[PDB]
This record gives sequence, C-alpha cells and structure tokens, in this order.
Amino acid sequence: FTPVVLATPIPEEVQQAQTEIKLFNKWSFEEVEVKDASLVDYVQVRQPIFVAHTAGRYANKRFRKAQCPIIERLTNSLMMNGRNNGKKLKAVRIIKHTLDIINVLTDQNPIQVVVDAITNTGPREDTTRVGGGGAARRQAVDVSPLRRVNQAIALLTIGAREAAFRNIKTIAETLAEELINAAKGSSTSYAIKKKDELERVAKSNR
Amino acid sequence: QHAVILDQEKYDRILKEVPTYRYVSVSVLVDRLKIGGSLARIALRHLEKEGIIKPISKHSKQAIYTRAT
Amino acid sequence: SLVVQEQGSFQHILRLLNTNVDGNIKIVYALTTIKGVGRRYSNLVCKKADVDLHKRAGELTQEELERIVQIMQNPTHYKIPAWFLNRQNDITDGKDYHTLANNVESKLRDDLERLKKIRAHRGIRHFWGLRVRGQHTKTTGRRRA
Amino acid sequence: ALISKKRKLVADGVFYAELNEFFTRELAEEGYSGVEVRVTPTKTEVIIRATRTQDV
Amino acid sequence: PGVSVRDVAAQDFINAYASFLQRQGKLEVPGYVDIVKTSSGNEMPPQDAEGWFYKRAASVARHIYMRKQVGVGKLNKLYGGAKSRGVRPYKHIDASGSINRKVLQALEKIGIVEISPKGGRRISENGQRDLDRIAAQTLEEDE
Amino acid sequence: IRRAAYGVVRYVMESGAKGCEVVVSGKLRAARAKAMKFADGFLIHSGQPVNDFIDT
Amino acid sequence: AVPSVQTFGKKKSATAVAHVKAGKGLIKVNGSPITLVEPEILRFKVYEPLLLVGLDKFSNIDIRVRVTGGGHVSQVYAIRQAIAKGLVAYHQKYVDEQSKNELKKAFTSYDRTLLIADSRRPEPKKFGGKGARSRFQKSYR
Amino acid sequence: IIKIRITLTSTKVKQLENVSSNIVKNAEQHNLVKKGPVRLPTKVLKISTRKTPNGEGSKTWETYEMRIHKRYIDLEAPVQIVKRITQITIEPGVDVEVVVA
Amino acid sequence: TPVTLAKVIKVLGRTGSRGGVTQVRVEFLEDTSRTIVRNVKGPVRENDILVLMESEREARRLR
Amino acid sequence: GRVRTKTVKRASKALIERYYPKLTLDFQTNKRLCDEIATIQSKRLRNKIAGYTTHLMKRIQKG
RNA sequence: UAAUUGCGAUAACGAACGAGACCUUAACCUACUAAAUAGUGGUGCUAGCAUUUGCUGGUUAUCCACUUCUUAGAGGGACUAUCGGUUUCAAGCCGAUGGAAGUUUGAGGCAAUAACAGGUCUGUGAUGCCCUUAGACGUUCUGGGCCGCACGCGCGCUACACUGACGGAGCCAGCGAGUCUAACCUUGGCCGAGAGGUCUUGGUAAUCUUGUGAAACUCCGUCGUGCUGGGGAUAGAGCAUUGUAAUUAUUGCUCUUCAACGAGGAAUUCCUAGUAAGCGCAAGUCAUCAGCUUGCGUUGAUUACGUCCCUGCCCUUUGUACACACC
Repeated sequence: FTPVVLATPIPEEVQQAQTEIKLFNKWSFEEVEVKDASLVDYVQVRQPIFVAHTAGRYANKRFRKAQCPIIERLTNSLMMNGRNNGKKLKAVRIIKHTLDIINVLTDQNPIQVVVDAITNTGPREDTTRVGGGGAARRQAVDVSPLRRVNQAIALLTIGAREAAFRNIKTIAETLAEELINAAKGSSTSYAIKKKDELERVAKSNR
Repeated sequence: QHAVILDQEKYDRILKEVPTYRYVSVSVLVDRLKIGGSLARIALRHLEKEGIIKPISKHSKQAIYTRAT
Repeated sequence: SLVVQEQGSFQHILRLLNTNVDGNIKIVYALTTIKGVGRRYSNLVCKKADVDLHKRAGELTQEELERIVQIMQNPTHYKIPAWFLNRQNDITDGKDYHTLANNVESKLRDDLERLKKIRAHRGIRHFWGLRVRGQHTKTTGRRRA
Repeated sequence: ALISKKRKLVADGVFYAELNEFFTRELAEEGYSGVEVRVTPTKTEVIIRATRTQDV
Repeated sequence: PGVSVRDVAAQDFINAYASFLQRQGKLEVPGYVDIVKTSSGNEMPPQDAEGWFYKRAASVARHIYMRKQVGVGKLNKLYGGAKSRGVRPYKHIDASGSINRKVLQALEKIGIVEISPKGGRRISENGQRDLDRIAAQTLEEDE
Repeated sequence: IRRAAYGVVRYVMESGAKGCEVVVSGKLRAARAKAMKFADGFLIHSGQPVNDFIDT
Repeated sequence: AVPSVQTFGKKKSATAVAHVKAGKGLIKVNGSPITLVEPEILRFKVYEPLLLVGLDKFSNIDIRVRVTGGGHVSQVYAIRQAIAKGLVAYHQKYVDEQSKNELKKAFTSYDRTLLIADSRRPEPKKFGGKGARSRFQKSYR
Repeated sequence: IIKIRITLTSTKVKQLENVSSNIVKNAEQHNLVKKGPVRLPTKVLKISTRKTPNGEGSKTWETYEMRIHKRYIDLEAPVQIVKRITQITIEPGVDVEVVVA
Repeated sequence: TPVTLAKVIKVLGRTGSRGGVTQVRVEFLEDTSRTIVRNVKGPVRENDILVLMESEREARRLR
Repeated sequence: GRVRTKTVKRASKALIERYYPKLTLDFQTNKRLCDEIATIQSKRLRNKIAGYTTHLMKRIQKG
C-alpha cells in the first residue's frame, strides 16, 4: 500500500489498515449478507460506518428510522431501565465488547451473527386485544417488517438486561450468548422463547 | 457459594481447563470453576504474564481473553 | 501474579473481641462485623498495624492479631488523632475513649440513663419511644414496629 | 453614589413609579395624566402633564 | 523532534511522573498520609494508600504545565467530585485544601513551581525541563 | 352610569380616537355586582398592536 | 505569503475555531494532537475526514483547532466538523473547484453533516414540568 | 488632548443609537481616532413572578424581562471639545457618564 | 409449515378499534394473479415484503 | 398547514389586477417589485404576498 | 386547513373582533459597522524541547493590523423555493433536490363575546356593612406555638447495586448574581483532617469572583454476588459557622450505629425529537437553611406520525316531560 508518513505521528494500524477500505474499526460491514429478503431495505447494512454514536436525526419523519446502521439501533435500545437513559458512550463500549466476544465464541462475522439473529428472532405475527363489545377478545394479525425488526431489537436487549441483572456474568457476555442462541434456533435465549410465545398465542387465537 | 483462597489443586485445574476453553473472562471462569472473581482476575493477570491465553480486548470493566493457539 | 497455595496457614471463621469473624473476606471490611468499628476506623487501624490488604482475614495470624487489637483499643498510644474516635470527650471522665464491641451500647445506655435521670427532653422522648431529633413525627415512621 | 447600572436603572424606574402615584393622588381633582422626566445634570426637570395647569 | 506534555497522553504521563517521584524519593510528604480523605465528597481514603500522593503531585504538575497559574480554590473545585451527601441530592463539594497547600509547598521546595506575580504559583524552569524529559521518556519507551 | 359613560365615549369618539370602551364593574342598583361595558368603534385585543396602539 | 484560513465548527453549544494553514501535516487540538482526544471512542469519529478522504490530502497543511463550550460529545463533534469544513474552505480558496467538489461530495455521500453545522438547538424550560415538554404528576385526589 | 472615555446606558434602543449617531457625527466632524463605538451584550433583568394574588392552583408564572443597553466610546480631545460634546449632546432617557483616565 | 411470502400492492387505511392495524393488499410474490387483503400490525409502506403463517384467512374490518 | 389567509390572498389578487405588465414568474423579481410598489409593514408578510402573486402568475401563464 | 383557514356554493351584501399578522428569543450569514470591558494574526522579550528551518507556552497592553468565532446595531434570508405526482383539475396535501431551516421553522408573549356566586376583605392608607376601640379585636416585649402524633391521603428525594458502588485519574457548560454610607461576591497567601478561621487583594462588574476547571461522563484499577464494601434513615459522642439567643439535634464537618427495602398490587401521572429520561448549576427564598419552585446548560433515547375504543373538545342533524339545565 505504501502508507504515508507525515509530520503527525499516526499509526499504520489507523491508516493503512483502514484507509482505502473503510470497514469499521475492524470486522467490516462489507461482504455482508442478509438471509431473508424481508429485511432488505429495512436494515441499512448497505453502508459501513465507524462508530454507532452518530447524532441521529432519524425520528424526525416517519420512516427514516429504518436507515440507521443497525448497530446504532441496537446501542440505542441498550440505554433503557431508567438509570441508563442517555449513557451512549457506555452503550457503544458494551457493543464493542459484545462483538469482540461474538468474534471469540464464533469465528464468523459478528455483524452477520447479529443480522442473522435479527432474521431468526423477529416475531412474525401478533395478537391484539380487540374489544368489539364485552370481554376482551383477541385477534391475530400480520406484522409490519419494520415493526418486526423493532420488536426483535427490543427483545434481544431486554433479554440481555434481565439475564445479566443480578448475575455476575457481564452484560456483553449475556448479550453475546443471546446473539448466538438467537442466531441458532436454540430455544434457550429469551428472545427466541418470546418469539415462540407470541407466535404460539397468535396460532391459538387466529 | 464460591472459593476465596488457592489450594494448588484448583490451581492445576485452571492450568488444565483454561486452555480447553477458547473464551476466558472472570465471570465465565467463576461460573465454570469455583473462584470468587478477584482471584480469577489475579489468575488472568498470571495467565497473561506467563503466556497461556491471549488478551485481545482489555478494559478495566471487562477483559476478553482467548485461546493462544 | 500473587497466587499463594497454602492450605494450613489459612482457616475459616475466627473470633476476636468476644465476637466471631468470618475470615473469608478481607480485613478492613471483615473487622466491621465488630459492632463498634467501621470502614474508616478499620482502614486506619490496619494502616497503623502495617498489614498488607491484598490478603483475607483467615491468615495473618495471632501476633499481627494482637497488633490489631492493641492498636485498636489504644489509640493515643498508637497516635490515632483524637477526633477520629467514636466517643470523644465523654462527660463522666474527660479522657477520650474509642468505644468498641460491647461498650458502645453499654455506654449508650449509660449516657441515656445519665441524662434521663437528669430528665432532659431527649431522654424523655427516648423513654417515650418516639423520634428524638427535632423532626416531624406526624407522617413518617408510622407502623414503626 | 458608586452604584451599579442595574441598581441605578431600577432606582430610576422606582422613582418614576413613586412620582406617578404621588401626582395621581395629588392632582386628581385637577385633571392630571402623567410625568415625563428630563434627567439632566445642572438642575433636572419633571414635566407634569395635566389638563388644568392654570390651576396647577 | 521536540516533545511537550500535550504531546503525550494523560493517564500514562501522570503514572510516569508518579513513579518518577517515587524513584527520586524526595517529596516531603505529610506524616498523616493514610488519614485525610482529600475531599468530603469521598467516603473512603484513597485506597492506593502508598502512591496516591505521588500521583496527585503528578496531576498538579501536568495541570499547571497546561495552564497559566493556580492557587488552591482551582484545585479544590477541580478535584472535588460530588458527595453522596445523604438522602438529600448531590451537589458540588470543596476538597481538602490542606493537602493541596502541602503539595504546593512540596513543589516549591523541590523547585517544581514558584509563587508567581499576578498571583498564583506558576511552573518554573526546572519543573518544565523535568516534565519535558519525562514526557520524552514516556514517548521513547515505545520500543 | 349610562348617561355618564355615553358622554365619555361620545367625547373621545368625536375627539378622534379609533376605538374606546369603558367597563364599569361593581354594585349598581341592587346588592349584586353587574358589569356594564360601553364600547363604540372597533378595538383590537390581540398582540403587539395592543401595546403600541392602546392606552388603558 | 503565508496562506491561511480560519473556519469554525459548531454543534449544540460548542465552538471550535478551526484554522488551516499551509504546513507539513501537523494536526493538533489545543496544542495536543487529535490522537489524544479522550472520549476514548470518538478518536476515529474525529479521524473521520482523514480516514475518509486520505492523508495525502494533508500534503502540506497544518491545523490548529480550539474548543470552548458544549460538553464532551458535542465538543469533539465541533472538532470534527471544524477540521472538515476548514479543509473544505482551504480547497475552495487555494486550490480549485474540481477538488473542492470532490471533497464536498465525499462528505455528502458520507453526509454526516460535516458541511452544515447541525441546527437543532435546545428548548427553554417552562413552568409545569422540570423540562420543555413534560409536566409534573398531578394528583386529582 | 485628553484620553477620555464616554460611556452611555439606556433602555430605549432608538434613542440610544440616536445619541450614538450624534456623538459619532461630532467625532467624524472633529476628526479624532475615536475607537468606533462598541456594542455590549445586554443586561436582561428578569423578574419571574407568580401571576396571582392569594395563592391559588394552576400555579402559573409570568416573566418580565427588562433589557438594559450599554455602550462606550473612547476619545482624545481638548477640554473645550470635551465639555462641548458633553453638555450640548444630551437627550432624555439615556444616562451619560464621562471618565477621564 | 410452508410459510407464505408476500409483497405489498397498496395500503388501504388504518382501521381497527384503536386504529393501530392497517389493511394492505399483498401479492403472494409468486402468483401475480392472486392479491389479498390482510391486517397488518405495525407500519407498512409500499412494495415491501410480508411473511404469513397462512394464506387463506383474509380477515375483515375490525371494530 | 400552508393555507394562506385572506389578508394575503386579496392583496395578491389586487396586485395582479393592477400590475400585470410587471410581475413575471420569478419570486425575487416579485419581492423587490413588491417592496418598491406596495405599502407593506413587515418582511415576512411581504414575502407571503409576493409568493402568492408568483403562484398566481404561474397559474395565469397556463390559463 | 392548526383553524368561521381558505377554495367555493349560495337571500344575502359589506364588516368588526378571534386565528393569523404583530413582538421576544433560538438557530444561518466569509456582507457593512467596530470591539484593552472579547477574540485572532504578526512582532518583540522569555521558559523549555528539539536542535533543522519546528513545536509547546507565557509575556496588561513591548508593540502593529484584522473580525472567522463571542457580541449587536443595520440588514438579508423562506415564500413551502424548484420539480414530479395528486385534486371539480382550486384551496391544498404527498414525495425528491436545493439550502440554515420546509410540522405556522422551533419555542414562547398576546389570545375574544359571554361567564363562575371559582381564589383573595389576610398584597392594598382599595372599599362598603356588621364588630371592637384603652384590663383593646391597636401595637409592643418574654416564652411557647405553627415542628406536637395509633393513623388516612398529595407532591418529591434517595435507593433495591456490577450499565454498580468505591478510589485514583482525565475535566467539558449556559442562564445568572454581587457591596456607599456597607460588609456583597471572593481570587489569592497562611493554618485546620474537615467545617471553617485568619492576612489582604480585585470588582459597582463582558474586566474581579469565572473558562464559575458543575455533575453525569470516561480511562486505570479494589470488590464477586453476599440485604455485602447496596441502600443510608434511625441514634450517640464531639467540632465549627450564622444569629441577641440554635434545646423542639439551625444547618455544615469527624467517628461510630446499619433499620425497612430483592424494581413494588389494584389504580394511575407525564412525553412525539436535542424531545422524554438521566445530570448538575444559578436565581426567587437568605442572618443561616432547598430535598421546592423559576429558569439554564450537559448526556440523549426506544416507539406511533395513527384513532375516536375509553377521558374529553368543536360543528351539524335528530330528540326531550331538562332551563339551577344529567349532580
């Protein structure tokens, strides 16, 4: 490549590794594949970024929320349970750790692990309390793709927090185990469990 | 319900069973073997020092050790 | 690292100052099971005994234990400054006294009965069993048990 | 004096307020309306505004 | 190439100068080092009770070499945090000014800083060449 | 009340303002206060025109 | 002699006053280099124009950027778009519209608004609430 | 010729810049180096108060900004010019001050 | 279960009692002659891809 | 919504009534022409009036 | 349509108010005016490294110029501009580009006719009528009281910890306020473990406090899931400041005491984007005392861009045995 030297001392791991191919800090958003063609153009993995801490403008129309690079929406739902509202630097730190741990536990592309988990884990029906008149009847309903990826992101992060809450096994570890056992149909990860529950109650109530 | 001091027996169990893993952190160490965390971090410093495992991502909140080979 | 694999120098829960102490935790928090010493006082007395705090309380045997208890109950002989103590001027004697395990609650009763035979307002509200600092009662501490 | 401009301008507003209620009670029989203040060094002025200055 | 302390990172250079004054062994530390909390915002003494004062001297050296001059109210309002002051909410908290003044006495008697015109105490020539040599050490240790 | 405020409104209207109203609140004839609102011409109530185009 | 430009970078309440002169490739922030900016994450987020466009774009220019206002996050955002639009105005004035449009289309095909300071400013606190929209709890009984 | 500084304050902007226009007119006339006059950021005295007597629910509040304008001009002139531009250039509503050193 | 793919033809309008279930006509992505009305939960744009657990429900307006 | 009011719409109506041999299909021409020809009290309302005049002439050229 | 906003249609035609418009404040401006009461560039003088020609700094003004940022007088700028679609082929909306911004650009000030037996006679030397007026229902003073405590309710703070606590270490704001016949804000120097006290400066304030070096934050670590180093009420002992006086701990500091609480039911509160939510500051209060409110920044989201199902609100129709008007 012949990386350039200059009056500034910047390392070749900064420049030559990441100039001319702008992957990520490592583990590219390039050569990536979505499994099912219902997450195509609802999950913007078409462009690589470096850090999911971009000052998002994306709720300010209806559907621009779909064009956040999905690491952003993962780390943006990572800031819940009240006392961790607005702690975005810690949230991106946790995402970096759990992707490194995904890299350790599986030599596959961690972003591929995450997006394939989203595909495997998004609930594809819903039950909805409809009144009509009387005593709270339920109805099955199909789900929007964007609502599906909404529900899936929420499920993965929720299972991560509630598992690692009183437990010494840290949040990156539990999130990565959720990602592995969500990528595979393990039925040992919470989000796969709840996908089974909602689709089961839809199958009952339809 | 964990341990808090060494015995040279669980020490050798670390010496054998940590290279069986390819992912090492204090919490997975004290979940598999029986340590109270702080001694696991002492063990992680020792297994970084005498190279038996591989730090890839050290952070004061969280260290990620892995298989050397 | 700092790993030590001794089996016999360590042992579990021991006893100091008429109180059993779990030795499976470190010293400056381990001594705080003694009702009368705290984190701050245990910190400073282990610093004045010069014991390394990277070890737990099961080891660090009897001679250093006498070092601990003597420096604990003789503060002016081991140059703890006076304000650090827990019963400072102590009306009946004038000399200072860092009170400890049983004597903290014994002298607590002694000062209570001291000013209650005096029949001051504080001892009156103690014997009446209500809140003593000049605070509101009419809403909190209900169902006080 | 040696008073900061905040306190001075608040004092001037207070001054106008107090004169206005004073003349409002005094010259109400006359047909009084208001006060203009001409703050000048060397003998400042107060412009009383009424309707019947022939009786003021 | 000519190195300043703005050329070197924070925590690295601080730890380096802390161990530097440990290796030099002259600081005129107080005799009560294990006692003072350094701030009422604290709840425990500095639990690295052997190099905290070397490290705080390194901190005030770095923080004076980046700035013009200081006295003590700067230092107290800086290093003091927010006290867990009870069931009442937190606030901002003054620190221990006495450890700060003893630090500044130490740095003058070494020849780090001097008391300065236009008030305050500014860094002197021996302190500046000192910090330059030590920042050079920290950036030359990189194999 | 009615004759007096009519005279007032008639005077200011012929004196050349574009709008005037006079509210007399309080106890008229009986022991229960009733307002009277005397207006001729047109008046604005809305924004900054009210401040720089109305005395009250 | 001595070509120069000073530009700016702002976000919510931060101001970095950028300055690009001709030089040798010495980049700095408050005298410190930009590789010491310590939110520890956004090192690459402030390298972002350089890692985007290349470092040979820094052939013979040196930078100084100064910060006041605006927290930690928004002040390193001030640093990054200061250095970005400063290099942009440099390629306006001292080289041509071709390379200026190359750089501007680089930043706007990577439109993270390095060419417009982002214009969302806070809202004032109001009564009824400890914030701008929200209210207290009301009791009703 | 004396290194003087006039400083002006008011709460009426039209009249304030009118006074400033008149002083800058005379300074342009008598050709002094004058340090072209300086806007200062306003002192905006807010008195936020309840909108009620007696105390009463729905607990509103109004605000009452006043704003205060301050300006200064920096001149060099002989004593005749000084007293001239001091005491022929006055106008109600604006406070003037002169400082000599 | 042979899951059904689908593709949006056109929305009709959010119905249901509380309003939060849209109705969309979709084509089965392999049979362009067969489009079908279908209740959807979240937000649905045009021309995107639906998944179905069955194809022969075609439920109605909800109140 | 961008529904203008009658204190814009009648003004622009009468303005194209009595100045048709001016006032082309360019907003900036129309705004400067409004600032010279009209009696306006405020920049923002003037911008509104000229925009609606521009829209009217734009409908005039088509019919 | 945010709208009795408009396009229109028509026994109505012209209008007035209301919305709007207007006014503040936030954003954008390489464009004029200028800024030792703000910056910047250069020059000296000088610290230090590298030495190579460079860099980091100081340097009240050593001294010269400029206004990018701060500022604010003057303005400009947006009109939904341009384009496609959509519609009686209008008012409008929807999407894309452009730009500082396209929900009325945001957010406010203002906001009508008619009403309430809504609050205030205790803000008022604003007032009526009843009442009292010298052992007073006037003052004034010394204590007490409003702070009492089986209990029911409203608002909030701290929390139930590892996304955590603790300890180093980095260290970043905006609104403000501040003393002439007073002790206001305090930099700084000393002493104190701390609270604070001293010696004295600066400042009537863009200067001095002040970049208020705020908190959260983030790095390097101690702790290991244990009501434990979480939580920190209770409670004792001492030490100070404010005040004529501090007990019915004023409040602050130092040690010790470690309670209930393991994310909390039926119910129910607030919010659509720099927003909620977390995070502290300044002010009103003040001799001290904020856990409150009034406003400021710091970090900054998930989710719907809908509906009339519930709480209600506007217009029309229909119905009434209601008019104090469904209580």
